[PDB]
Amino acid sequence: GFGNGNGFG
Amino acid sequence: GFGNGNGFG
Amino acid sequence: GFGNGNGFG
Amino acid sequence: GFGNGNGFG
Amino acid sequence: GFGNGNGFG
Amino acid sequence: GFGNGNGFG
Amino acid sequence: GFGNGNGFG
Amino acid sequence: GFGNGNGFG
Amino acid sequence: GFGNGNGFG
Amino acid sequence: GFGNGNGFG
Amino acid sequence: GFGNGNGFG
Amino acid sequence: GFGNGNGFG
Amino acid sequence: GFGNGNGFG
Amino acid sequence: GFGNGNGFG
Amino acid sequence: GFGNGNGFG
Amino acid sequence: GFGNGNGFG
Amino acid sequence: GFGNGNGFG
Amino acid sequence: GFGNGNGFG
Amino acid sequence: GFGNGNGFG
Amino acid sequence: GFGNGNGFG
Amino acid sequence: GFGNGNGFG
Amino acid sequence: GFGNGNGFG
Repeated sequence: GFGNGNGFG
Repeated sequence: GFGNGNGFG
Repeated sequence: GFGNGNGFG
Repeated sequence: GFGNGNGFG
Repeated sequence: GFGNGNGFG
Repeated sequence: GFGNGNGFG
Repeated sequence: GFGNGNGFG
Repeated sequence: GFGNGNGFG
Repeated sequence: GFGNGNGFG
Repeated sequence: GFGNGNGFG
Repeated sequence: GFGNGNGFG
Repeated sequence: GFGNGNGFG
Repeated sequence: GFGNGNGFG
Repeated sequence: GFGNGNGFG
Repeated sequence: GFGNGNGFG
Repeated sequence: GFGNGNGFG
Repeated sequence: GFGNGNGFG
Repeated sequence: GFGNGNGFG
Repeated sequence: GFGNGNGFG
Repeated sequence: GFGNGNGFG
Repeated sequence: GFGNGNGFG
Repeated sequence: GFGNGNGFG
């Protein structure tokens, strides 16, 4: 899955 | 100063 | 910080 | 049934 | 996206 | 003043 | 990465 | 008479 | 079915 | 932006 | 859908 | 200042 | 949509 | 534009 | 049957 | 300092 | 797993 | 002075 | 951050 | 007599 | 675990 | 933290 903070670009 | 949502672990 | 499958048990 | 830690990937 | 003060034109 | 968009970073 | 008809055993 | 988990798109 | 990229335009 | 079809991961 | 830098002259 | 349509970012 | 003749079993 | 007949999948 | 007191982080 | 699992002797 | 003091960048 | 990375020792 | 007195201009 | 960058150390 | 009088400053 | 009194000026 994905971690705490997510920004894609 | 940083980008979109960041992973401060 | 940890991956998908994690079973301390 | 299963084991202790089953991360469905 | 865009960060601190901005200048293309 | 500076030129356009001179962000002190 | 799922597709249809995945009923976990 | 179906198996564990299957679904027809 | 389709997966997540579903913009035909 | 980029595409109308936008599905990540 | 028109991309970013279009500008019909 | 330059083309009829200008699209920034 | 589907092919006219279809036996699911 | 779009052609005469089209059958997304 | 284990350490006096443990931690996993 | 100490963090987390410090079951003391 | 961090020291008593951290100001995160 | 000091950046906020200050808990001591 | 920076030193307490700041002047870039 | 100086600019405004005056921290006094 | 440190001394009698400290100058935290 | 700067010894005796300084007539800053």
